Amino acid sequence: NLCPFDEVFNATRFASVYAWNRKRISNCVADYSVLYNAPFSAFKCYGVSPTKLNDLCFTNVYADSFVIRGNEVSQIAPGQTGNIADYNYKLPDDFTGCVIAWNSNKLDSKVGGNYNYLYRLFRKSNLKPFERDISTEIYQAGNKPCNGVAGFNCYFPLRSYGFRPTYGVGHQPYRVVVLSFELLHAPATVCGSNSE
Amino acid sequence: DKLWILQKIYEIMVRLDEEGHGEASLMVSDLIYEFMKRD
Repeated sequence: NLCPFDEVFNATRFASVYAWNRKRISNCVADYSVLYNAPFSAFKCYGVSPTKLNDLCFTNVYADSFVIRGNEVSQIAPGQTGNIADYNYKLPDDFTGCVIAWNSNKLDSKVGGNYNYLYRLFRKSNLKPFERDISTEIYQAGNKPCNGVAGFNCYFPLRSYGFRPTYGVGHQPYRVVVLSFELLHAPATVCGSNSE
Repeated sequence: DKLWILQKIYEIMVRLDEEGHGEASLMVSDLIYEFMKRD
């Protein structure tokens, strides 16, 4: 049983980062050298190494995916702070897996702006690792309660990226896949293609 | 104080986007994040 990584990496539409998607991968064999060898702008593994992956077996693999700005890709790493790591998608200090990204300007930019991809600009506190906040409450920035209406110091919490193809590369959309490799006290049924 | 300029920075972010300066709007978005992280 081949693992459905193509359905993660070559999916037609990606999620907004604040509402990032998670896919559980299980009971299958995956060739990870096929991954490391599409054109990727980021590929960093933390508790593992790509060549070593093709011989390991895991209980589950979780594939989280979303779109962010090129300059924000660096925040998808353990120990990072910033608008994306604080308020949208947070990795733990002890992350075990890989962070993979690529430029998706051809797919996700549109003349006049693609407003389908959002991020969260305001939040009272930072996310916990792998927490997902999809609320759309008006953010109270000032002293007066907002009562559900945007206004002076009362801000709708999400913004659209508005990706356009003429943007600089640091402002262009990037598709990101975060692979979590889970090893519980349980049968390890997701196996590299050179597994014993 | 801090609240007045935060509001004017928010308004410039929105106006930049409505007037076709989306890239500039994103840069002002980054300033709003950094500004609000301060005490």
